Amino acid sequence: PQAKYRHDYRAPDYQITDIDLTFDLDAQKTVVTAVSQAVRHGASDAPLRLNGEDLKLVSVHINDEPWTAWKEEEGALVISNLPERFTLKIINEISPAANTALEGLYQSGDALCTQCEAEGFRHITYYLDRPDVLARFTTKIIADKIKYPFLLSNGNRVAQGELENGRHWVQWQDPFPKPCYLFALVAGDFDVLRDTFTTRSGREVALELYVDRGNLDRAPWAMTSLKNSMKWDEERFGLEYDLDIYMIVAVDFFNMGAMENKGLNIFNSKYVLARTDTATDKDYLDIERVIGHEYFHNWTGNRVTCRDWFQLSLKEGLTVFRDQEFSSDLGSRAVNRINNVRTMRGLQFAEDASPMAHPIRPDMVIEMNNFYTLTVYEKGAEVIRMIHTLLGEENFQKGMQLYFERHDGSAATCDDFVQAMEDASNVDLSHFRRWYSQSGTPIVTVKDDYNPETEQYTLTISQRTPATPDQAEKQPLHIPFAIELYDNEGKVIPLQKGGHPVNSVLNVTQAEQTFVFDNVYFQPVPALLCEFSAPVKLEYKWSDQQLTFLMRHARNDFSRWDAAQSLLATYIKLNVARHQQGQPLSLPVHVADAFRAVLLDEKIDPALAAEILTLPSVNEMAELFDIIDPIAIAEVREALTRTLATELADELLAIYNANYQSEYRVEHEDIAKRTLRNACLRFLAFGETHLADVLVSKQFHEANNMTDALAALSAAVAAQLPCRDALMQEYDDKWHQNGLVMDKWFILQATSPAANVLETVRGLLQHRSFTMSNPNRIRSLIGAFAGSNPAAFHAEDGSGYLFLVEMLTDLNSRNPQVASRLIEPLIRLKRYDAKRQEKMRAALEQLKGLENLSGDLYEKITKALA
Ligand SMILES: CCCCC[C@H](CC(=O)NO)C(=O)N[C@H](C(=O)N1CCC[C@H]1CO)C(C)C
Ligand code: NA
Ligand SMILES: [Zn+2]
Repeated sequence: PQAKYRHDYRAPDYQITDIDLTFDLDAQKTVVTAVSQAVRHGASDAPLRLNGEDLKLVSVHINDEPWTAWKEEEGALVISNLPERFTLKIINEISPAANTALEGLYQSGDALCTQCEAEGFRHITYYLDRPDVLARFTTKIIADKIKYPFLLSNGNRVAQGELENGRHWVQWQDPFPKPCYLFALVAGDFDVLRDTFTTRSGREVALELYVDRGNLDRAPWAMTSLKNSMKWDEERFGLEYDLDIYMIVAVDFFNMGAMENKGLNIFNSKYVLARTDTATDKDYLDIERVIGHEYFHNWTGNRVTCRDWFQLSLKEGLTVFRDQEFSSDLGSRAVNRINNVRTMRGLQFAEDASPMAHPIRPDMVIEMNNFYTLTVYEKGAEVIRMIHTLLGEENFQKGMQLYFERHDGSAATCDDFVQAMEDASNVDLSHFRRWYSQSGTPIVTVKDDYNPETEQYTLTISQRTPATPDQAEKQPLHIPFAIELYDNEGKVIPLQKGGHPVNSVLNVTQAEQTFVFDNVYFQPVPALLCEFSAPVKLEYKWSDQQLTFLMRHARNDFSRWDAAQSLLATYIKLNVARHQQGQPLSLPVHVADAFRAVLLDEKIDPALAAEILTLPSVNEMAELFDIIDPIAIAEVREALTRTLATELADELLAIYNANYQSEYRVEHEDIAKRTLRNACLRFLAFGETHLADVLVSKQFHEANNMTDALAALSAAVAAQLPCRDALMQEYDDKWHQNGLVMDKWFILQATSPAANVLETVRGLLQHRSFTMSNPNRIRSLIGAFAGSNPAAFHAEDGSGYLFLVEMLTDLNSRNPQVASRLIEPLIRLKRYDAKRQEKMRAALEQLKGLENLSGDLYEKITKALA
């Protein structure tokens, strides 16, 4: 299993311009006939080297001549002595039924469907499976009519027929040249929700959502979100859809969230199906964002694609930026930003310090499916956001316009995109490019000085990025460092120097620099790194009062939330050290009072209050520490919850009651009120036991929507309340036939604070709603245990590790992509104490020694054991 390197990129020796596919479909044996029009660009004597994996080759012809000058090697069909232009015809067989990895053509229940990204099409036929080869596809699909009455591929229907013996066929053509990773095929029996969207220029688009028979009741929100996405891309980016039909198919068996195949997106049904009794507000907004994301790819990914897979962030950073902007414009910008920042600081920063650390544009890759990462996606988006901060919206949209004008219809690089932005805007991004090539999280240290004699305020700012396992050398970045300065009354002080305004985005470009501001009439309280203006750790010595001041006065809701996080961080760290010495929680009264004030402030947006009243996750808390003590973190989180619930009990109950809503709606104001009310409930669950039990049980039984029901259920679990077992059993009895709804319950089981959680989780491997064959079930029971219950996962006896080894031993052979996401908690070993490291290292060594170790796991294990 050999690494590939970004610096080895070279243009292909051959292009394929047009490919005509025929599939004779059957679950046990599918026959694929692929006719490709090829053109040699390289040297006359260069062979054509086609990728192929797990294919039974039947025949190879070149301009209808059966070919002799070829050989099959590991992963390849190498064809020699070719003309400059020719027709390649390959026939091969594949077996969808055998495909447990869900890569290429496989079964999802009784349907047949595909996943081709990154390198899945080579599991369907021998091809130039690289994204700089763009070809016009036509696809003919032949199958049993009764089993597969819908035969779908990319584009428009151009032919159809019926055959003997109950078989029929449909042929598709997609006029836009595409890399094969955007190829899709679906065959099966579906219900279909049909609607239309008319673009601003008048193009009428047929919209078609394919779902399992009986799920039409759960389709309209996804349809609505598709229309919303299309309207927003027109309004915000000036982009219209480019075809006549937009098909989405919801499948139950899917490794990823969803996939942007041109005109034929395939979605994990988790990101399509919603009804108010099955899906929470969070599920609705996740459906919205994922529908949006895949739609947005139509331009940022499909009309301009990636030259090579090292450029993955070109499409994923930018499309995630777009989906954040969509969510943020339609809903709560603050809540979106807060949550994306929680992901960055609490999950992405952990990756960037891990053995799998990489730059957003990686340099070295063994298995490309391991690089669909928090770094490439979330940090990628923060990098795009920095360009947006640096340029402003108008210049940023100029750069988008120049990027498409230059690269529409082509496969481009990250560097191309930066250059478009630089050239359209006239902002120099030469230094900024280092964000693409350097891994690790910068640490920005800020000191300040106020000089009352000159009425000057000086910020002394320094940066450094620690070495990471992948890179021994680090250099300063171009860090956009947004500030705001507050006077004694909470009014913003104008930034100026030497009689001229100073932009509030400071260009932090050196290891150390000073910024001086004049006409500073009063010693300021600064708001620093406003709206998380760069993806960096900030070191500033905040007083508690400065932070509670920001919580009361800061102009941007994000700053209020961020000040609350810094206030809490001090006391989370305090109490973890106390826990380790056997001492109980200590919290100053004035800290509790700051959160009391948030609860009682009628002018604060309830969306914001809810977030201030949501404590950092155990993952976010881990980032605060040089060495992670997951048991101390978990216990402190609970103790803090309990302490706040006791101190704020009256106020909590008052606000809980005030935000009661008898109507359920999926509307942002309503969602914000529910989030507040349920943030209150979480604390109240940890108050006096009898009142808690009654309140929680009543909300579960009386809820008219899954948001409120699950919030109660989840609090019964979190607080180990008396009603917990009865409510958990009620939910199983009602919902066990519905895997998506049971995922929520598997997550609660996996994240339970109960002493016997591992025993329960193992027992649920045999539950009626669980199956090892379904990625969502795996992720919900097993992934949630390992990733979201680190206290149990990291049980001192090593039992969590042993359990993960067993599961991984199965998944390594069944579904390497799912296995590789699941191993991630084990690769963080060097963050833990020595005895945990020894046990985790022993587990990794066991997996290293597996017969038939997948490349997916091999890459991660080798980095971890280094
Ligand atoms: C809003 C965009 C996110 C959904 C889609 C992406 C895939 C993609 O980029 N499609 O264009 C995805 O699956 N992402 C992964 C993900 O969200 N997954 C993977 C398994 C299911 C789902 C939730 O964990 C992460 C972990 C990279
Ligand atoms: Na065929
Ligand atoms: Zn994407």
